[PDB]
Amino acid sequence: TRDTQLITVDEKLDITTITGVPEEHIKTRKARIFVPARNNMQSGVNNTKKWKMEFDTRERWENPLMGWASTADPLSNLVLTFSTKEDAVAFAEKNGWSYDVEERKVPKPKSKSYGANFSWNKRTRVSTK
Amino acid sequence: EAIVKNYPEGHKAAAVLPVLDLAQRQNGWLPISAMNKVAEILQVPPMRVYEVATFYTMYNRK
Amino acid sequence: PKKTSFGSLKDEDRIFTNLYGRHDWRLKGAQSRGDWYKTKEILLKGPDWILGEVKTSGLRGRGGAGFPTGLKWSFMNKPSDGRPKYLVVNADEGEPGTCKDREIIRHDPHKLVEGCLVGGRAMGARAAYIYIRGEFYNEASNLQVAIREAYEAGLIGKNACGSGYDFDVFVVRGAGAYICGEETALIESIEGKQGKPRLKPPFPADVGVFGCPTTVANVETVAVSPTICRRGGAWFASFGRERNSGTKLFNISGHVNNPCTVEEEMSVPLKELIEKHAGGVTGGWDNLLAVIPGGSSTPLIPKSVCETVLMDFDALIQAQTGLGTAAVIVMDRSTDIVKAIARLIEFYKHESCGQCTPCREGVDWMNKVMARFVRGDARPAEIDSLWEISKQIEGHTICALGDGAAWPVQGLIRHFRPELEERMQQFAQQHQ
Ligand SMILES: Cc1cc2nc3c(=O)[nH]c(=O)nc-3n(C[C@H](O)[C@H](O)[C@H](O)COP(=O)(O)O)c2cc1C
Ligand code: SF4
Repeated sequence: TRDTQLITVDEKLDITTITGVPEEHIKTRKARIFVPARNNMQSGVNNTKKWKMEFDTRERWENPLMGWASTADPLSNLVLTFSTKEDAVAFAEKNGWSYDVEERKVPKPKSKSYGANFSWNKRTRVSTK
Repeated sequence: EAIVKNYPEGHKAAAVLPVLDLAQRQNGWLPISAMNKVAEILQVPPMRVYEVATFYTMYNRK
Repeated sequence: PKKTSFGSLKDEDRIFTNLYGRHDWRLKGAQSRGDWYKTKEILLKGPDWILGEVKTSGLRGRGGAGFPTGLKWSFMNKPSDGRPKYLVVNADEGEPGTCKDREIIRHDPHKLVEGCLVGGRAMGARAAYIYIRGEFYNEASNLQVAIREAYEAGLIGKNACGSGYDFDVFVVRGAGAYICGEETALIESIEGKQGKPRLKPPFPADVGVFGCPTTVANVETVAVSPTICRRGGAWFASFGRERNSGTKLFNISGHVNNPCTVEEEMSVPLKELIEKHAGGVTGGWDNLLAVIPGGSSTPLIPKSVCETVLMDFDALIQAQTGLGTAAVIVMDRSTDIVKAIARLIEFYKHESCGQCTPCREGVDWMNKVMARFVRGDARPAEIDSLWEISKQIEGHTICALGDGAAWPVQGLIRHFRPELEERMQQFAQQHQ
């Protein structure tokens, strides 16, 4: 294989000290790892394919001059994308973020029958089309 | 009564068209009250009688 | 042997021998002409024998689509589950130009009633529902009178014709809707809903009226079946070209000297039919512009095609049209052909049930374009635009009404495109 002499390191991978993040935004943050829910206003499912990581929402207040929404949270907009739940968890662990994982919610397969609309003796008979 | 007996039991809604037409022969045209009466006799939702009344061109709604 | 020229049907070989209502239409007159003769023996022969006779005759649907009747009716030849089975007779008769089924109902009602029994037996049906368009009130009353006579003679009802088979014949009247002639829309109307066609599958033979196995058959298809059984499928199959068998009722309307309904052999030349029975084209054959050979839903054909075309399913498919209901609409050279077709599009716009997108929106769109084509207020590029629109409707709709509105437009563009462009040229010059 390699000509480069490797070493053995059994430490858990932790990069908190070399990321430059302030202490406040490592230990007091909660990361949420989830697959986004489908926007119920539309039938397209293409935004439910990937895993996302977001952070706990913090205060927003009104700017005295204009009424704009101010924030002191540097992570308020950070959203990361991941192929699998395991990739998202691995990223959160090595960055030292506490996290919750929410299992993916796949719609269950349905039994669809057009003929059922015209049942002779069942309640599925439609009164209109 | 004889109109309704031409159809299987449990399918009285089949009588909406002929009974609605009968209401128009007695009255000349179909006021909304006549549509409601037909829906009441056959025990179908009134909206399902309005759909028939407005779908078919021989019903006079004025 | 294999006759190659067709027509000249003799009166003895005509099925609808009271077509013109000059003999008694009630039971006594019908029985004198051979109706209800040996019907008991036919029923006792069993469903398989009846269906075999229909298959051998080569009968095809007379309602406009022309599917082989024997194979179609055999979908019902299967063991019964819990549900009842029904025969629905399509007497809606809505296709512009078609009035043949009206004559059968009011002048030969007993042929229809006996056809319901024989056909219903072949399918294992317990009852027949005859759906007649609401405007045919006097025809419906004549049919209702004939049905009562049949019940009082023991021919239908319990132990029909003494065969031990129970059969009922109900008459249900429509309320004004061309779409209710469509077989699944007809079923929905009987069930008390808007006459909106169903998608298929399921097919009616599996799930039909009230959700039960059903066969929808045209009035003419049903009315010939007892005769096909009495005189044999071979006799009926001896008329017309192969796979186009039997006699056919023809309506000839429009610009002919004697518009009329007549029974003639299948595969008869179109020109012979107009000349022999309808008294020729108004102003002579040289005054002919175009013909719609099978009701409003079939593409028109120009005079050149009309010279030699035969009136049967396969012959008219070769002419890029169809037999349809065999309602021949004749237009002479004084006709405004664009306005004539534009009026048919306006008919389909008024008859679309509105259920499905390509017809609800497309047919209305074609109507607006055709209205401007009549005045010439368009440009030639819109002709190919109209062609593509019709192809987006055809084959994309739930029922065949969408197809029936696209075909007349395609026939006009196919055969009279210079007339469209000529009119566009006139309008631009006059306004500029
Ligand atoms: C818009 C529309 C209208 C129709 N109207 C009739 C009709 O009036 N009478 C009829 O027999 N078939 C009509 N049909 C055809 C029926 O759907 C069906 O093909 C026919 O009743 C089958 O009977 P047959 O096989 O004996 O011809 C219509 C179809 C469409 C799409
Ligand atoms: S094609 Fe037209 S008539 Fe047929 S189902 Fe669609 S909208 Fe209704």
